[PDB]
Amino acid sequence: EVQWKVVEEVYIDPTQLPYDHKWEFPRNRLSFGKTLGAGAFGKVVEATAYGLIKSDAAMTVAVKMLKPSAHLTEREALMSELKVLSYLGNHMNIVNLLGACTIGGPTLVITEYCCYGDLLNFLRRKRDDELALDLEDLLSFSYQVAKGMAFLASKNCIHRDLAARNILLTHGRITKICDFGLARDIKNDSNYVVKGNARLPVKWMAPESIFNCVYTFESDVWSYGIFLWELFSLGSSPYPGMPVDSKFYKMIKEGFRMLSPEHAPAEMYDIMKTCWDADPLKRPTFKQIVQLIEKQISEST
Ligand SMILES: Cn1cc(-c2ccc(CNc3cc(-c4cnc5cc(OCCCN6CCCC6)ccn45)ncn3)cc2)cn1
Repeated sequence: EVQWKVVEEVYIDPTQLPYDHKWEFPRNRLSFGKTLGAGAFGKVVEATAYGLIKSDAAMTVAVKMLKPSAHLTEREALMSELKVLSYLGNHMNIVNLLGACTIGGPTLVITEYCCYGDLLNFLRRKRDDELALDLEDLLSFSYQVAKGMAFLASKNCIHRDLAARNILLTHGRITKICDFGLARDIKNDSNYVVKGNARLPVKWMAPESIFNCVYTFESDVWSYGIFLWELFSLGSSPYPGMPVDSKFYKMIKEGFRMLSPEHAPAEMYDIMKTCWDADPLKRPTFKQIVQLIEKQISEST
């Protein structure tokens, strides 16, 4: 199933969205490289596309595709993902669609290549790129993820898996929102727990998504709060030493929340606390979050 939801300004069926043939690119002008990320059914591979944006210029791109082991329903879901990406349009703070190969073979989704890879591994390596990481970087990543999230919300799009492992970093320390989806081995990632029917990122999920399967723009805002916690603790897994079980669900239902990370400015922990409000209607919108971090950046400067 396609994970990203698009709501009517009622859910829009992604198969009903259009595929603009302006994105069509010939497969024989792609030269594949190393695998950047891989799951059981899909992968993201680095590639050199020849004459994609500029007429004759070669450029590094990332290709989303499936492995030969993928069934028909997955190939359809990749086409549906390409239509959502095409519908979303362009924004600085998302991993943008550059082209696609849908004729004469399997679907290949061509997007921007972000040289630093995922933010979670970037933050983890910066514990204990040659350059050091400071508070000015973390505040900028918070600001850019929020702009990217408010862009998605403006397109009536609920991401449903916002976490540091789905945020890429590129030249200039620009954070772009992504979703590895089938390009990650969730069968071997302890952040996705088995619900008996599927593997979910429970520690990033709002109470109403765990208890009622309700994913709203507000639930996404909860996940952003968990992301801020991850980011300001330099890649620490949420709720340390607390396994996802009956005890975890009880405290979450009761109103238990994580403690402020060490590197978090007080105004930033208040942002987390408001994203974690039990009542979704009392949580800030991404548009309100952007204005808050804009104020925090000017106070710093
Ligand atoms: C709702 N909503 C969906 C999206 C969305 C969904 C799907 C997509 C598809 N596109 C991609 C692209 C990339 C990608 C691009 N560049 C890299 C570079 C990478 O690594 C390099 C660094 C290695 N390290 C260097 C030292 C050793 C390791 C890894 C991954 N990517 N990953 C995944 N999907 C796009 C957007 C956005 N919003």
